[PDB]
Amino acid sequence: AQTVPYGIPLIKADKVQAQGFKGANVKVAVLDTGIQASHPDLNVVGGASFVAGEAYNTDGNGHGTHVAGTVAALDNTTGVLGVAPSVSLYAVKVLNSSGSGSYSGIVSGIEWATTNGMDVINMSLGGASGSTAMKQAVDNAYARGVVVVAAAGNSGNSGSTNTIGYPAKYDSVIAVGAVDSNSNRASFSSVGAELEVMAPGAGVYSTYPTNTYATLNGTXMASPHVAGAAALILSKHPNLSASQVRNRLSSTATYLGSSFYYGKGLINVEAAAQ
Ligand code: NA
Ligand code: NA
Repeated sequence: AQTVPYGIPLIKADKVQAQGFKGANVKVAVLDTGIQASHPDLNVVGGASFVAGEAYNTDGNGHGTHVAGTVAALDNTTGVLGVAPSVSLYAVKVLNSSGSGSYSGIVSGIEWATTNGMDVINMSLGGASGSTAMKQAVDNAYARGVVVVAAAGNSGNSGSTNTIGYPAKYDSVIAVGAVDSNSNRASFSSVGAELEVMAPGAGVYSTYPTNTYATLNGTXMASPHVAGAAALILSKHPNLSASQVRNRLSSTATYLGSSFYYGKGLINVEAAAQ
């Protein structure tokens, strides 16, 4: 009765989970539209909301619940299966139900996660511009040992135009692009010198508000695969620093083409967690 989304075997997360590593006791904060904590296939440990009028454990949009399920949907006999099903999941609401948020709200979410000892921060969000405060927040989180992952953007490519959004563009953040079930680059995936790795992003089935499951497209779907991957590497090698985990993901990636379009390639967690 439990469906395994194609992205799990494509990045070889199933090979690592089989070895017995599932992200147990790794703290992952999902900075998004919140998470439907009551969903039967998700276990939210805690969180915070920096959005006015909405608690952190409700998701009036669906995006956050979907992103969270890709990272951590519970390994059981129902729903879907996450990349790191045993992770301690934290919902940090920085985007409202319409899917938008302020720089200050996001920055607060990053500081909260840094302050509260998160091991991995997933940001399936981005803007055309950044800000000094946002740059300072991600650099600090990274310098403090947190693996920071963000969706590269859904602006495709305009010739040689760099379309990578913020915060993925900052060098302390891993910019994740998207591929489909055939390992081909999705048309919407942003391109640029900053693109770092690729992960499943087209046709991703995951948990969705009001106890159900849905399919969405976006680099937003790709990002959690990498945040989940970092969690598996950390559960297997708890001694690694944020830099080492990051370097393992990019160095062992499967080459797919030019770095402007694919970065270093598709992540291979089995190889990265060696
Ligand atoms: Na499940
Ligand atoms: Na980056």
